Amino acid sequence: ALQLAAHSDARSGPVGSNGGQFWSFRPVRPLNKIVLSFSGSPDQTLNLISITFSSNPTDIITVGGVGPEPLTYTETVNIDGDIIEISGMIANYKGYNVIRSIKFTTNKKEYGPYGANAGTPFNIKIPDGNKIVGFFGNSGWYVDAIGAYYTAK
Amino acid sequence: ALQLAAHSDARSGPVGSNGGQFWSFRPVRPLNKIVLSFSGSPDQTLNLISITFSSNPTDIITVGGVGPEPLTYTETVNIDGDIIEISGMIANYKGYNVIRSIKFTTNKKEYGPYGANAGTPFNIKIPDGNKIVGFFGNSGWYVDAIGAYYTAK
Amino acid sequence: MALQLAAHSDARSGPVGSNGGQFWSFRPVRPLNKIVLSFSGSPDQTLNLISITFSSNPTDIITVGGVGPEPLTYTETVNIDGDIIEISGMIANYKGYNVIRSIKFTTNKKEYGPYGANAGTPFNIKIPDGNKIVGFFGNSGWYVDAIGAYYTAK
Amino acid sequence: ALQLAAHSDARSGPVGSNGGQFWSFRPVRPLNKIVLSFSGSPDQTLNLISITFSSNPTDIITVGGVGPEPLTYTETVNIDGDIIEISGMIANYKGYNVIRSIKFTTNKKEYGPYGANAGTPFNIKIPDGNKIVGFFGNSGWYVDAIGAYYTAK
Repeated sequence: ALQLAAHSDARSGPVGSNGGQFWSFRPVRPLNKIVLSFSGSPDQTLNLISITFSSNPTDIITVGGVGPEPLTYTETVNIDGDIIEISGMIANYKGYNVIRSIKFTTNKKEYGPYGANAGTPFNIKIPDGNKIVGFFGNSGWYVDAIGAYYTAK
Repeated sequence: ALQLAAHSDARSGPVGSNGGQFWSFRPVRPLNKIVLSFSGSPDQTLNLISITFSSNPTDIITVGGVGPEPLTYTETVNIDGDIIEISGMIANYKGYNVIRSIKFTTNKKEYGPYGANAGTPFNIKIPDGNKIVGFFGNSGWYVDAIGAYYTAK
Repeated sequence: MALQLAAHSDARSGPVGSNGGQFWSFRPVRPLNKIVLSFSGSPDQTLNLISITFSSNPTDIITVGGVGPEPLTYTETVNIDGDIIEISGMIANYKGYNVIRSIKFTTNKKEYGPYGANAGTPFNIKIPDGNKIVGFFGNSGWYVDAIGAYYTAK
Repeated sequence: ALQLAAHSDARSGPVGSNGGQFWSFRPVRPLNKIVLSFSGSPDQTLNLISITFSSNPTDIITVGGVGPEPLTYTETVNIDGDIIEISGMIANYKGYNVIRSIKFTTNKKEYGPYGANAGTPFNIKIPDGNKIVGFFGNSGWYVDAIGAYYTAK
């Protein structure tokens, strides 16, 4: 049978730092929901612990949060349209450089920033006419690194 | 700590044919369940239409199965230990070369092959001492191509 | 502290073929303009693809396959004009291994090949419309076991 | 007709910043010669503009240096061993964040850092028992980002 070469989407990143596990999530249908969980609080500071990406109840991934630290705040966001860019801050949290804040931008609106403001900035940008269709990265107790899969609209 | 570059696991594959969408699923925790959905019937010929990979608990992906055709049979595979090899057959279906049967092999037990085991064979093997920790590929109405992410135990 | 502006990696198509001892990858900054195919055996009979040499002016070059003792007896020099859009060929058994045996390169206008032993299992590397192939990767040892391409929009 | 899945090596990185062109160089034999091309002068400021990686014999690639700025100094690094880590500094040059200095480290020797050793540090390390067998990144007039391919020794 003819081996008709199968394709893999281009990538941007990862940014952030090395973690114990590589992770990757590129669903067939567009991402429409993101759930972010933190420890701490606004009064002090929100420590990003995990992020959950979903396309529906049958397509979900959770990165970070494998540690014992109790979560104190979670927020569920509905993503309208295609993500086109993300940015955020990276900084040390209990001995590890991790993603500390994140902001998503689609062709419809902005979401965030969610997390702590301080540290080194990062941002994922793609060429004109493209959309982000998945994410990948490294994680452990926290979200250490993140990058995106993108393709032409 | 140090600003260490993040890593991406090695890949094996993909095998099969190009498809409309690229898909990827590499969860932090070990893949422990796989649900294969087909059309047709066991006493006749099973037609793989979609596959669902999951990791305990809230990590799941469903690839293929975007078309109309109703599901008439499903095979639930509960994985024990680390998958180290997968194999199966590729053959034409309603005008498309797609994965038609698949088998998963761990360190001590085998699961399958499930589906219509006839056509062009394939198998994903990895270096010894490694384990498969995720899968990626192409899909549309069906599962067009498949490959694996692996890393050392 | 410097902004971490995520760097990109081109999309891929493939690889097709079979697993091999070494992974190889060659994606030069400039266009891929010359490809040299090296074979063993006499061409008035049957040529066995042993290695491929990809290059890009002025001096970017890579040679994959050909690590073994088989001598090269014939070479084919393909001077690519334009952007490569697709490649194809055949995979067959050679001395116990499933390897790339023939290969054809296709740009927008003309096409080069196929060269080698055009017999066995066909493969085809096609990219989306408006894109071009800008590099190759694969597995190889004594022979060229597998190959794939990197592509990006024109 | 057996489709025995072909593999692709694990990756570390890339680090730095997005660039106009993606580049990749992973030769069959190990790397043994690296040429760093700079602008300016050793006594003043050394500006890394391009890098030439080489694996004897004939396997060579040059990334960065596509710009008009003339080279005025080069550092030839002959490595006789397996590279296990690289590191360096990133900092601005003509309005762009680029790789400014770089150091290569094998199982038993260090080479560098060569270039303007100032700015934001980067470290690409790999799991123990592995070796870097290739490099990839983005570049234009300069070397914007770099990452490595690695595999078990």
